Amino acid sequence: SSALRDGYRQAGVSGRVRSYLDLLAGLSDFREHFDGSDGFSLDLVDMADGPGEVTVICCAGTAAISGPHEFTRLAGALRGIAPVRAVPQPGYEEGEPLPSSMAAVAAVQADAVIRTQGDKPFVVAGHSAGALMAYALATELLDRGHPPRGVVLIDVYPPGHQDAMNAWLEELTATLFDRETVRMDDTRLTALGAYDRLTGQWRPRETGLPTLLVSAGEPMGPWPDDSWKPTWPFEHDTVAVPGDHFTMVQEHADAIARHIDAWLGGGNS
Ligand SMILES: [Ca+2]
Ligand SMILES: [Ca+2]
Ligand SMILES: [Ca+2]
Repeated sequence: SSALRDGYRQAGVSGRVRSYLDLLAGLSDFREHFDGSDGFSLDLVDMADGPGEVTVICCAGTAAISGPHEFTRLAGALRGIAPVRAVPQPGYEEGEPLPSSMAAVAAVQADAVIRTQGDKPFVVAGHSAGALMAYALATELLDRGHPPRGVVLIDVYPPGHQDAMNAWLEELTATLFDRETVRMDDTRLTALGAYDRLTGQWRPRETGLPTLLVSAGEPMGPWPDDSWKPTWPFEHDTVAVPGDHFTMVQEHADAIARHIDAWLGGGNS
């Protein structure tokens, strides 16, 4: 383990996660950054192939365990349904710098999407804070004349509607350790802090893009009404799937794949 990883786990146990995330963001300021016009680039990962004209481009999350592997299950369920590629968030692996703004990351990822897709249509998807990153990427793409056909936001908690995420921060942190299939090293933990700060200060812009909100079917803890659910401030359609914030996209990834297929044309709209 490492001091940072042990500290994170103790932040969960002791109810001081917000404090610890603010520390990790502070520390991140001492790492190398990129600003979008210094020559940094990245590539997309090919995850599955499928029929049709529309690729599902999935953006990695911002958790310290996040990465293109978070979509292995979803991509397996979409194999033979639609092509699937994944966008990494830069700075979670060795040798990669961190973005100095949302605009920086969105620019390098949009470069990669355009280089890989050409004029082949696509939708952008992400989960949790990765859904904020996905929408920012979709926005960038639209502002460059390659809009996506739509955006899939999986269990998104936007700025100003994060009350359940805040109530559950300890539970979330303990669950991340129970589901640590990629080790939380110090590169990942400082990248967590950096992206948590970026996404917390950002605000989405209205785009008019078709949007599918995919919600967990149950809360990670007891709630008095339905105000614990993910939400989105702009026009969207909504579906729910089995599972909670974590299991919905892993154990129940097939349910997600089914709604994506219907939304891409496999229902009756
Ligand atoms: Ca510069
Ligand atoms: Ca490392
Ligand atoms: Ca289909």
